[PDB]
Amino acid sequence: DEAEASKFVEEYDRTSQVVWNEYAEANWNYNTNITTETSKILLQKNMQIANHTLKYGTQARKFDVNQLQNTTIKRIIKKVQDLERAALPAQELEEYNKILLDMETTYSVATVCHPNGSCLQLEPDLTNVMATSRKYEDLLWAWEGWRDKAGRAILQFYPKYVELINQAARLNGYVDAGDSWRSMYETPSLEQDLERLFQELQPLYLNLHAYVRRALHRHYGAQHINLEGPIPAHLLGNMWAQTWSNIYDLVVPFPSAPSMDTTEAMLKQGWTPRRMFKEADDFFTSLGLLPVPPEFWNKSMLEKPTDGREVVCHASAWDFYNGKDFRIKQCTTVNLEDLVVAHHEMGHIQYFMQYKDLPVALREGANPGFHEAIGDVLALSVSTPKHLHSLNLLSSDEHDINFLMKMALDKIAFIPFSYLVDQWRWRVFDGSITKENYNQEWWSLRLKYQGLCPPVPRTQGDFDPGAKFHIPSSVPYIRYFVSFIIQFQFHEALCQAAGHTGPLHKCDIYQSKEAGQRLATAMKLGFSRPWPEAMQLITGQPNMSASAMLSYFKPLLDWLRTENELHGEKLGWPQYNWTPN
Amino acid sequence: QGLPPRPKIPP
Ligand SMILES: *[C@@H]1O[C@H](CO)[C@@H](O[C@@H]2O[C@H](CO)[C@@H](O[C@@H]3O[C@H](CO)[C@@H](O)[C@H](O)[C@@H]3O)[C@H](O)[C@H]2NC(C)=O)[C@H](O)[C@H]1NC(C)=O
Ligand SMILES: [Cl-]
Ligand SMILES: [Cl-]
Ligand SMILES: [Cl-]
Repeated sequence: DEAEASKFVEEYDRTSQVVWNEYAEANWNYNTNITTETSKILLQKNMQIANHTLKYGTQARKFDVNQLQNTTIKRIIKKVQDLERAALPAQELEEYNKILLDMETTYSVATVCHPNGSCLQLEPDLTNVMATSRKYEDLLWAWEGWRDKAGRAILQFYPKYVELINQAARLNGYVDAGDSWRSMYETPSLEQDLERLFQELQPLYLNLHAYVRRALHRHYGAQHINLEGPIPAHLLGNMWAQTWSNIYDLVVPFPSAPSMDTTEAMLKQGWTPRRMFKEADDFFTSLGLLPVPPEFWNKSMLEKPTDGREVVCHASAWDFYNGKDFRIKQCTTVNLEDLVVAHHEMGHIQYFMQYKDLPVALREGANPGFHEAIGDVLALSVSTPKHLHSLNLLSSDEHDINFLMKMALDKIAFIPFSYLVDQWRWRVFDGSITKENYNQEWWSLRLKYQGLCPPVPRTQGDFDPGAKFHIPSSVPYIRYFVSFIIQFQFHEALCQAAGHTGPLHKCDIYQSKEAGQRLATAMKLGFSRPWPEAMQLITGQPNMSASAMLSYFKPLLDWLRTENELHGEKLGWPQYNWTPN
Repeated sequence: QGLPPRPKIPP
């Protein structure tokens, strides 16, 4: 009955707290201090989580979930019925852990080297080349080089990874791993919904794409850019051409209206990584939201240490399932791109602190997209010229179009990429894309969604999806697509809460108490209620909608339509079979 | 999904 169900949830919740705290600190101590000792501790905590998930998952399955009157109780048990990888037989479980470990390790130490020269790492070296170099062959060197070293070597583990992750999902009642990932959104019409949202943002992306293609035509020469074909993938200022903000200098509509180089101003005025997180902390507290505990400043790795090498530099925010212990781990470089990211990650820390009083089972975002949305919403206001000038990082209609272009290069360009990644994966998981098709189908979708072609023809043995962190690390990517849509919905709602009128893109909700209240009640729910409720608390409506993003960029869309029409651009890539010569 | 939610990472 109901009494035995809540007895089970109570017992699960307190045992999970203890073991989850033990896993996280083990995961931290390894990631922040790589040693044989710290690795051994991690492996012992891995099999404990598996044992605990196996034990409590088996019991959770003994309950008939629909016989239960309490929905909070119902959700918790229905979650525990899914063991994830812990559903696998011992040998297959440990082989799956080996493969993930092998894929992550291969990705992390992969280096591209000159003949007699230095061996560059992805971050920050190859990232810097992609961002700053405006020479075709150098961009190509780093682009091809990374996919040859990282991607190629992941290909030996991926088919067996797919096999095992699919098996674990079938043992948990799903048809495949993609089915399992999509279920986290509890939305049967999910596929169609994301499809429709993608269609509504199409004309906005096509207009940006056409405009940027022309600018690249001007810089890289008519013999290297087809004005009716896909753009070569290595030219967008980013390794994965997922975000195009680094080529602002190439596309800025009015260099006639100049602005400060933000990275220059930051290094000059004595900005430290420590100080970038203080600034992000201040922005949250100005809204009346929770400050970070003192333990955060003591225990966080906000920059790489010098006492001893061997650390993982990837940016990440950590919940320790303690209620008191929350940390960020990042090898932050002092620049605008890392100042924005700092606000994003503090957004995760805020979310952790808000739902900390809930049982650990419900200590998550309303859906995986909600979690990444918080932090991005605030950063929108941080990104505004009004706020950046107040940070001494900047100095009128022409300035306005400039800013909107900069935000389009960040936000609009990402839309097709975030959609693209899991469109590929779901088809890999369901078996419509096989290991002979891996790379061809990746580039089919790169062309179809993004209008990109490879700069160099790909060969058998190439596994370019494996050059993107989230692939060998097995982190679902559709969360970011949902994130980018709903963050403009939140923005729109928080700005009218703050009583802001006029163009939505000018809104800066800094120090807005009413706006802080909205997010606070939404984040307090955690995973306890279906996400349409938290969506309704913030926006008034329960749906994901593209309208707010479309409303935000309306002035830029109008401007691009006008500009593309007069220059005689064909929108899209009609000559879609074109590749470089 | 019974495992502890991994640390959150950027896109
Ligand atoms: C279904 O079961 C859940 C969990 O046992 C119940 O949720 C609980 O609801 C009460 C309010 O009715 C929450 O109390 C609130 O928080 C604090 C106490 O921690 C209190 O100071 C506040 O004034 C406020 O009332 C309580 O936190 C919450 N428990 C959990 C674990 O989230 C729910 O009431 C049950 N529903 C039904 C219909 O039986
Ligand atoms: Cl790629
Ligand atoms: Cl997801
Ligand atoms: Cl996760």
